[PDB]
Amino acid sequence: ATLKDQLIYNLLKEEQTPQNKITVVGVGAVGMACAISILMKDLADELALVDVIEDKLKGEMMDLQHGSLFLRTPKIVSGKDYNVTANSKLVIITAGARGESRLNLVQRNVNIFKFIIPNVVKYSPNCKLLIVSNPVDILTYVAWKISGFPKNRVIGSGCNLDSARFRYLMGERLGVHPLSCHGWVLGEHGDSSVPVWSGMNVAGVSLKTLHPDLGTDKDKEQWKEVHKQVVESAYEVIKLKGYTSWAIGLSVADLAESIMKNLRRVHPVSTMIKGLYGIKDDVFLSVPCILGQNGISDLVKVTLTSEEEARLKKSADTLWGIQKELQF
Amino acid sequence: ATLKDQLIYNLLKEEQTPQNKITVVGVGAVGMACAISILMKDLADELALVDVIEDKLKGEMMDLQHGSLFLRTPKIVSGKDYNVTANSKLVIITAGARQQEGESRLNLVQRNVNIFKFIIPNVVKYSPNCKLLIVSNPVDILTYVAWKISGFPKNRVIGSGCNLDSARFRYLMGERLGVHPLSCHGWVLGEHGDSSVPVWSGMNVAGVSLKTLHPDLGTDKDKEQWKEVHKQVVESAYEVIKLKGYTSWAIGLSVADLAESIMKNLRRVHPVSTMIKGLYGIKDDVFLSVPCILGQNGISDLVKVTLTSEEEARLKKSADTLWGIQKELQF
Amino acid sequence: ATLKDQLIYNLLKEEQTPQNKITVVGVGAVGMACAISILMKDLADELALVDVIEDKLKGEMMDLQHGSLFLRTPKIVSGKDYNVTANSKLVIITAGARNLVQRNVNIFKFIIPNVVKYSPNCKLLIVSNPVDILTYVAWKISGFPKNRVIGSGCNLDSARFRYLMGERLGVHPLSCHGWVLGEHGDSSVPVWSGMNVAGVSLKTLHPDLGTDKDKEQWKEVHKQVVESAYEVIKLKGYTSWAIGLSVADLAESIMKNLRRVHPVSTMIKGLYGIKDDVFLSVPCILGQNGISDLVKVTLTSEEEARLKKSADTLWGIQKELQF
Amino acid sequence: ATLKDQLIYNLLKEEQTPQNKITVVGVGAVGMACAISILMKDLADELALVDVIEDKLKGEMMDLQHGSLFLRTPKIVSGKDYNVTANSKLVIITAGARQLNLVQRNVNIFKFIIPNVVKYSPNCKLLIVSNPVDILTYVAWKISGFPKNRVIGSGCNLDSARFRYLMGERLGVHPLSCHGWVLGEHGDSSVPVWSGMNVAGVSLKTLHPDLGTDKDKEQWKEVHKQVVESAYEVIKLKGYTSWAIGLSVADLAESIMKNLRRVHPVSTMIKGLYGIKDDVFLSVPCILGQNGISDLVKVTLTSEEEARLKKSADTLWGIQKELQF
Ligand SMILES: NC(=O)c1ccc[n+]([C@@H]2O[C@H](COP(=O)([O-])OP(=O)(O)OC[C@H]3O[C@@H](n4cnc5c(N)ncnc54)[C@H](O)[C@@H]3O)[C@@H](O)[C@H]2O)c1
Ligand SMILES: NC(=O)c1ccc[n+]([C@@H]2O[C@H](COP(=O)([O-])OP(=O)(O)OC[C@H]3O[C@@H](n4cnc5c(N)ncnc54)[C@H](O)[C@@H]3O)[C@@H](O)[C@H]2O)c1
Ligand SMILES: NC(=O)c1ccc[n+]([C@@H]2O[C@H](COP(=O)([O-])OP(=O)(O)OC[C@H]3O[C@@H](n4cnc5c(N)ncnc54)[C@H](O)[C@@H]3O)[C@@H](O)[C@H]2O)c1
Ligand SMILES: NC(=O)c1ccc[n+]([C@@H]2O[C@H](COP(=O)([O-])OP(=O)(O)OC[C@H]3O[C@@H](n4cnc5c(N)ncnc54)[C@H](O)[C@@H]3O)[C@@H](O)[C@H]2O)c1
Ligand SMILES: O=C1C[C@](c2ccsc2)(c2cccc(Nc3ccc(F)cc3)n2)NC(=O)[C@H]1Sc1ccccc1Cl
Ligand SMILES: O=C1C[C@](c2ccsc2)(c2cccc(Nc3ccc(F)cc3)n2)NC(=O)[C@H]1Sc1ccccc1Cl
Repeated sequence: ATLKDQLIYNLLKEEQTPQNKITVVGVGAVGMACAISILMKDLADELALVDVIEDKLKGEMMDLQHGSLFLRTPKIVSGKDYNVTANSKLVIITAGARGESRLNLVQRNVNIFKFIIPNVVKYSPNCKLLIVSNPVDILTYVAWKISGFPKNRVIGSGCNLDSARFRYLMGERLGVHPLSCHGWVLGEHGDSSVPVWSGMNVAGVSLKTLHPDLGTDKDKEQWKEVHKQVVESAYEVIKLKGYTSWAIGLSVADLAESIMKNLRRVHPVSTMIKGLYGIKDDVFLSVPCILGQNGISDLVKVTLTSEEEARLKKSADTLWGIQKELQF
Repeated sequence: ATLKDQLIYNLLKEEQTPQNKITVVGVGAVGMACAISILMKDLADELALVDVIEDKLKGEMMDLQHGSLFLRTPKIVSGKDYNVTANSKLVIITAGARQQEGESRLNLVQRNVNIFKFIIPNVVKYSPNCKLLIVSNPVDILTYVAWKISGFPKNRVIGSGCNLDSARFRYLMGERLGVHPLSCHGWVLGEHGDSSVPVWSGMNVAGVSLKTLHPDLGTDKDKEQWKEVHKQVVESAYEVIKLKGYTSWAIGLSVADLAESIMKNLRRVHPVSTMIKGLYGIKDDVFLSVPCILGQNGISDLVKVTLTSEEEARLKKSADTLWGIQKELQF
Repeated sequence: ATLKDQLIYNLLKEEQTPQNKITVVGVGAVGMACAISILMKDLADELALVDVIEDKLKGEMMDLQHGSLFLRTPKIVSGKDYNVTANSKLVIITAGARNLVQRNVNIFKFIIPNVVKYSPNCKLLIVSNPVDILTYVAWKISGFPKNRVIGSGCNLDSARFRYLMGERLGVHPLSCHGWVLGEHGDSSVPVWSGMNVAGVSLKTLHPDLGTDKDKEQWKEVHKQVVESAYEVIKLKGYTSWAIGLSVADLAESIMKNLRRVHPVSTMIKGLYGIKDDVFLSVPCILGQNGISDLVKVTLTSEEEARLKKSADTLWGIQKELQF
Repeated sequence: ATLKDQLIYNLLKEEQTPQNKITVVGVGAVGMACAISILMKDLADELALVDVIEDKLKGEMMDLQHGSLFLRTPKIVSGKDYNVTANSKLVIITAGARQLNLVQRNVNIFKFIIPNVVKYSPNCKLLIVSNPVDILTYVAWKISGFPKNRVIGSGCNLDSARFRYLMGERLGVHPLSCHGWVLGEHGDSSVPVWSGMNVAGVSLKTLHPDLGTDKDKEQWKEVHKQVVESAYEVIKLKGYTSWAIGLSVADLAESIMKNLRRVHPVSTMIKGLYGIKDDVFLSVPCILGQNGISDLVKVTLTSEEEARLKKSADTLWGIQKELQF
């Protein structure tokens, strides 16, 4: 006859599995920004956090739990052991560590993924994996290989942020909200991204039709500088604050909304492009994909120029060059 | 002319005054948590950021701007100069470094008072009709400091106070009962932090007084040890500092809740630090948390809580202690 | 090859099922208000609409569908056949007469079996009046465990009370706490004991609260809750917005498994000396399994007698019903 | 002392003018759908409702007020007198009755409303929903004396939303990712812009040159025919349209109230574009901010699409010239 017993009469002890659970692996700057954005978008009924730094993991879990009054996510759990991640609909991988080269980081992150992915598959075999950790294009393949999951359930963040940055920069130039400034950045994430000028428009008005020299070395207004700013801005943010968190966190939560709510919205995400643009290797690049409750259900076939297809093909060859030497 | 001129025809390029602007002073862990929580709640049509560290300031602003597509705040500005804060409806002060395990309360006071001596006048200059929401610690002491420097009426000088303390309390209360913190009512008042007062009489679930059902609630004679719920509020705060070095998300979410009541003129009750001269035998200019009605004018009214002799004494002790520090402050 | 096949390359087409399906039965004023409220709150990935009038049903579905760009619900279906309601998490019954019992029992004789058929693990949410009797009618026919059979009850009555309380105190209803229990409508019970703002008891500050002795006439606040229902019906012809919003609020707690306390009509048999199978409003913890738990309110001898009276009156009607 | 005084200590007894006030004129099915959507989107701090039928008006005000606990708009008001509408940022006109005859009928109604709206909210943005929207936006503009930026019509925002829903249903994609612009005269004379129809920036006309032509194998012209055919179908099936228009008005209200600077196909003064030299209000993509229509998107139209806008303008002016104010 405790206070709970005097106040509450129990009708059932029938404990059930979470219906719309999400897991964030890596409680670093990126992962925590993904965690807060998801929590504030009301996408999960349960949020699980995983990391190797036990103390930092407990602290972040508690800090999010103390905001439970202001949230609509009734359960916030964490732990080093992946048993906490059981029955997750979506698993977001952000684990890693932000002079070093890009090749040095690959096998370094592959060894990390060699533990995470099996443990994720163990407790959540029917989940959708959203890979954020860089190189995202390579690590999405790495995860797809180790998991043995079909292509659709292995999604890479890719150029979702690149396009968001593009649409914002396009928006500032024209003085219009990014929501109404349409433009697509595809292929390899980072420096090797492809700005698809043909699709760059405002209210169905192709900016290439009005300005035929758009995104060329000829261009009077030099619109190619907008894409140059997409790569520059990212480097600038690291030079100014040392890392990125908010923008990536928001972009990930948008992808989470499409998947969790089965919206069938189009996003520039990393999927296997094998069979397209003369690519025959098992490589992942960003193309606009249809995101639903089972991940990439479909992908949009973008008509590109010979110069744009070659850019994707070069990226595809370079990524496979690193992939064929990888140990699994 | 140019692509912009060929694509878009202009009807006017006039006025451009902010209707629902918010400023965040101090782009640290707490300041940035307030910012993201505010942006994701669609409370501002303009967000401004201020800080002494130019690099971090520019970096944080850009990181927010790059996420614009997933937000409804069409303008994010930042600067060391306070011209960027002009016409704010609400200014949040999260400036000044967090308390070092080495430094004490009095050391944190003196340091943050010197900081405020230049923040508050500059905030007032560009936003003379704004609401000041003080977060920087010791929140109670600094809400008084802000009030004195600004020359603003009591209503427009609000301190975060016990909003977080009560939020932690309702979470813990909910965890024990298997109920959502929204349905678990409990108020933590007075001095924010270690000296906070849990009001056991107001502890309820669906109007049912927990103290009426369980008279031993709050007392040391409690077999269920419910007094540990308030001890855990204090313990958890210290624990998060030991575990991750600071607190950001919890305070960021509670400040956004306060901002929501102000910006939308909701008139919801919140445990926030306000001028308590006239209540509980207090005769000095001390700012302690009591349930306040928050709207477009900040604190329009406050709720008179029936405290027990013991609960009253703790409020009086904090008032006597805080006035002791405040009476020896140079302006 | 079509323009679709040329634009979109498919990976998988096997029609995936909804994970958060909600069904609304009766596309009347109430049903449609529930629908829009549920849609504007992003609670469903699929919305199902059922009505005997096929023309109004098709139009209501179409009108909602044309606003899909502003909503986050990718699929909105409708039909006379309950096959369109297959695998719903929550089913809302708003179908019925705006004697009032007799016809609605005959309606539920067809509705309830057809719902259970296509959605056996769903939570039933009864709105149709007399809500307290029809929740029993729905529970009786379904054979569902009492936790999965919920009635709107006094959630709206408590909403109206907190609005009036708020208007009187100049405070938002969110910060004005008060509970209206028992029967929905006239026989409802205001729990003055629990009526508060910021934990401060109004009955402690104003002992006359609820009595006829009361100079401030706070007993009128509860009478106004009853008055307003009839008043809106007289002025407008019916009530829709308020019930729609309250139903969506319950839907949010059930769908998101929040575990928030709500005054909803439940099997109160076992408490307050009640022995008959009657559904009356008491504070309930709502989640993914419906009413998982119940809040035992400390009631006065007057309040407790009012619920037993409600129980005896309702059962008196319930025993005379033919199933 | 009263219970209120014993419980609450006052610091200042207010009162400030409403900061984000919205007014809805006409508490019919359209206006009440605009009301619930605005409320559920947290766009206003004050909502004012105005109508001639006092009984319906008080009943609707009370119903919304009873759900205040589930809303974030602390003040809902109503009245026959326009004093309840004072200091509004946006005033929405939905006054009329479902359906030259209907024009002059609604002109006479507007002849009273607009002056009363201007008297209490002279700095407000006017949003016209009442049909014929393109003609009644002109009527309101001339009566108000407001500059063209503060006089907006719902126009083809709903026509585009319907097009995007149908487009999305065909392709199995969300209407958010299906982009299509329906411009000009709202209703029967609406103009679909095929050159702008796209998914992920991929022009559907470029891949399928038969798009929007008679020789179309997939008959995409029927998508636009279904846009206008849907309106009549809903009218025939349930007697009126409410939910779809309410949501689209809330969308416009969001862009205005939050100064988003988003692009919407709304009815505006088109004198000077596509060979139109008359004072007519036609739908084109507009930037919607705090000052209403600040700018507009100059859509590249084919001579057939251009001629259709001219034909709309000619028919509208024919009606507009025969009106008495
Ligand atoms: N795809 C994109 O668009 C995009 C954008 C920005 C950042 N990123 C990437 O996000 C990643 C992380 O960034 P960050 O700022 O959060 O780094 P961080 O150093 O702040 O945090 C990384 C976390 O990973 C954890 N971790 C390392 N090994 C682990 C393991 N075996 N198991 C569990 N956790 C482990 C660390 O403990 C650490 O907490 C980087 O790789 C970065 O490149 C991707
Ligand atoms: N009221 C509460 O419940 C509560 C909860 C947690 C933290 N806090 C308080 O919030 C404050 C900050 O927390 P933090 O973790 O973000 O510290 P922080 O060191 O991470 O950030 C502080 C920021 O203030 C900036 N700053 C310093 N001097 C400044 C000046 N003169 N003008 C403008 N900006 C200046 C710093 O550059 C820094 O960005 C602390 O005082 C802390 O105690 C209050
Ligand atoms: N619980 C509450 O708080 C509350 C509040 C207000 C109204 N109500 C009740 O809700 C009910 C309906 O309200 P209303 O205003 O929408 O009335 P309404 O007449 O406008 O709507 C009733 C609808 O039910 C349909 N219907 C009738 N029989 C049906 C059947 N066998 N299957 C499917 N659909 C059927 C009708 O065609 C009609 O569309 C009434 O009983 C009313 O009293 C309850
Ligand atoms: N632009 C669009 O996309 C679109 C779509 C659908 C409907 N509509 C239009 O919206 C209008 C209204 O639709 P409805 O179904 O709500 O009509 P309704 O019959 O349901 O009610 C209209 C209201 O206008 C009121 N009204 C009449 N004269 C008034 C006056 N002088 N002052 C204040 N109120 C007055 C009536 O009293 C009535 O309540 C119609 O003209 C209709 O054509 C526009
Ligand atoms: O991919 C990342 C990680 C990175 C980054 C990577 C290359 S430049 C910036 C990031 C985050 C945290 C640490 C680092 N470290 C780092 C910086 C420069 C470098 F050359 C190697 C490592 N980088 N920051 C980012 O915002 C994103 S998006 C991005 C990056 C480049 C071009 C265009 C875009 Cl849309
Ligand atoms: O007031 C703060 C700042 C603080 C803090 C202060 C005292 S214990 C924790 C915080 C933030 C950043 C740094 C520090 N460090 C610090 C703490 C105590 C000390 F003595 C020296 C340094 N503290 N963290 C917090 O969560 C909040 S809320 C809180 C604090 C104590 C009890 C109950 C509550 Cl709801």
